[PDB]
Amino acid sequence: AMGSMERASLIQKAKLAEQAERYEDMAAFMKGAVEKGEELSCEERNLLSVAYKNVVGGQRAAWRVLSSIEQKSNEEKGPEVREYREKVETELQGVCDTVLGLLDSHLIKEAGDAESRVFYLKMKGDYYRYLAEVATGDDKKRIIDSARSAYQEAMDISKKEMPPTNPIRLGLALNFSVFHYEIANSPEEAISLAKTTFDEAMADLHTLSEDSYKDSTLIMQLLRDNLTLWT
Amino acid sequence: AMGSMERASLIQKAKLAEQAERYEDMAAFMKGAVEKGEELSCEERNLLSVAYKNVVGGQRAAWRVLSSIEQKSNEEKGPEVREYREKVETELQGVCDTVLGLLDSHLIKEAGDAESRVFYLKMKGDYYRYLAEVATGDDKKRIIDSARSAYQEAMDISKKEMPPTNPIRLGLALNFSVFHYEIANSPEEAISLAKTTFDEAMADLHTLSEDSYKDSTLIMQLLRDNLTLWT
Amino acid sequence: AGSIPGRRS
Amino acid sequence: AGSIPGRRS
Ligand SMILES: *Cc1ccc([N+](=O)[O-])c(N2CCC(O)CC2)c1
Ligand SMILES: *Cc1ccc([N+](=O)[O-])c(N2CCC(O)CC2)c1
Repeated sequence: AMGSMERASLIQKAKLAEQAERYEDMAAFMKGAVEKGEELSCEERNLLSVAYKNVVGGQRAAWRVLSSIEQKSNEEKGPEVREYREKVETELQGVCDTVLGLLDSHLIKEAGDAESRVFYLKMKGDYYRYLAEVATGDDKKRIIDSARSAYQEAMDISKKEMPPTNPIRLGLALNFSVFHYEIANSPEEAISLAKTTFDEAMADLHTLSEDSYKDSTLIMQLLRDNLTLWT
Repeated sequence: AMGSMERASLIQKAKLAEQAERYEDMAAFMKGAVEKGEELSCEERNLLSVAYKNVVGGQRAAWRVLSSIEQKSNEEKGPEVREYREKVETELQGVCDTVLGLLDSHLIKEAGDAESRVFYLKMKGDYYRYLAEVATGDDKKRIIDSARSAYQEAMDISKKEMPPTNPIRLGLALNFSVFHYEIANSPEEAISLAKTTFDEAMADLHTLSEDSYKDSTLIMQLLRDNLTLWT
Repeated sequence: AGSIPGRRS
Repeated sequence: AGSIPGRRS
């Protein structure tokens, strides 16, 4: 749909849409930029992630509100709560499928540096995780496996190629721990991963500048916040 | 688009969409309910107004962000800020035209009771006011006149048919005062209207129950807040 | 200044 | 609990 707009104009409009809190527009601009076929820079990857995180975040919040109402209802409330929850769920699944499709065509296969490849594989794990949040039954099993596989490949690369304080490595470990706790019914694995990630980052903080220290410690605090809730 | 859904199901889904903060959906459900052709109850009118107020509120906030950036730019930033501001502006105008079209086909003409007719004419003034916020030149003049005419007819009915503490009468006067101050370059008329509205409501508070007193005094505080900013 | 806000939900 | 939030803007 964005095929007639210059790549650089799509990126500039994505930045404007972020400032205007127009995240659906932002995601459409960034989809158009990806579909130009060139690799994305560090900041362009961040724009892609912010746009879709906000779109799917609104959908997830709405799905949770509707699911809670539906669970309460089961007086006959009619089919409306279920029908509307299903509508939101289908829309959410479509956004996740769109993001996964961008990663598969062709962002991951062209990503050779650790920073880009880990970033995209973490996104792949995240969007399969959002699919898993709404999935049921055997569908849930294969979706869960797909999230786990993406996160595991990202973890393997990050441990070989990035320092333990790298913010992408830290955020990957945070989100994989949430996967273990909330999706995979593995709270002990979640706690172990968060603890080991925190401790290994702590021991590497001495190597960092003031600005990098702030970036890494911010994410470490999120690991600690989860550990406080889980223990 | 909603022609196949029952009126009662559209209303229930509008209430669910409000809970889920899905205001675009809410507005589409309420448009479908209006297009069933029956008059709206008090609470259905409130659902219609809340839905569109939230949709157009997001657009207005985005338009203001983009307009401010555009005004700052006029280094050559390219056409992108203007182009994107224009896109948002056109979308905002389309929402306002949709609301105005519902009021004209056929909510106002079927509204005979003062509470419904004043409510719809206030909405008509409000959505012409939102059009005026983005209009330029001679277009602005006719749009301004249309807002003024709608508000004035609503004021005339409200003064004849409603007590000075009625919340719709109070909110009408509040918004017409904002029109005078922000759109019509008539700050003295805005201040006079807010003061007279406040004083006449104060003198009628003694007639109200505890719950009505809370409703009326909440809007009176908004009139006072504006008077504090304007004087 | 401020017009009537939408109700919260 | 909490995953990485989006940055604010
Ligand atoms: C314009 C106006 C005046 C008063 C009131 N009110 O006291 O309810 C409203 N409503 C506010 C609640 C809901 O958003 C519908 C409109 C509007
Ligand atoms: C998954 C992850 C890990 C770290 C960071 N970060 O420190 O920037 C991010 N970004 C947050 C800012 C923006 O939302 C893009 C992603 C993400």
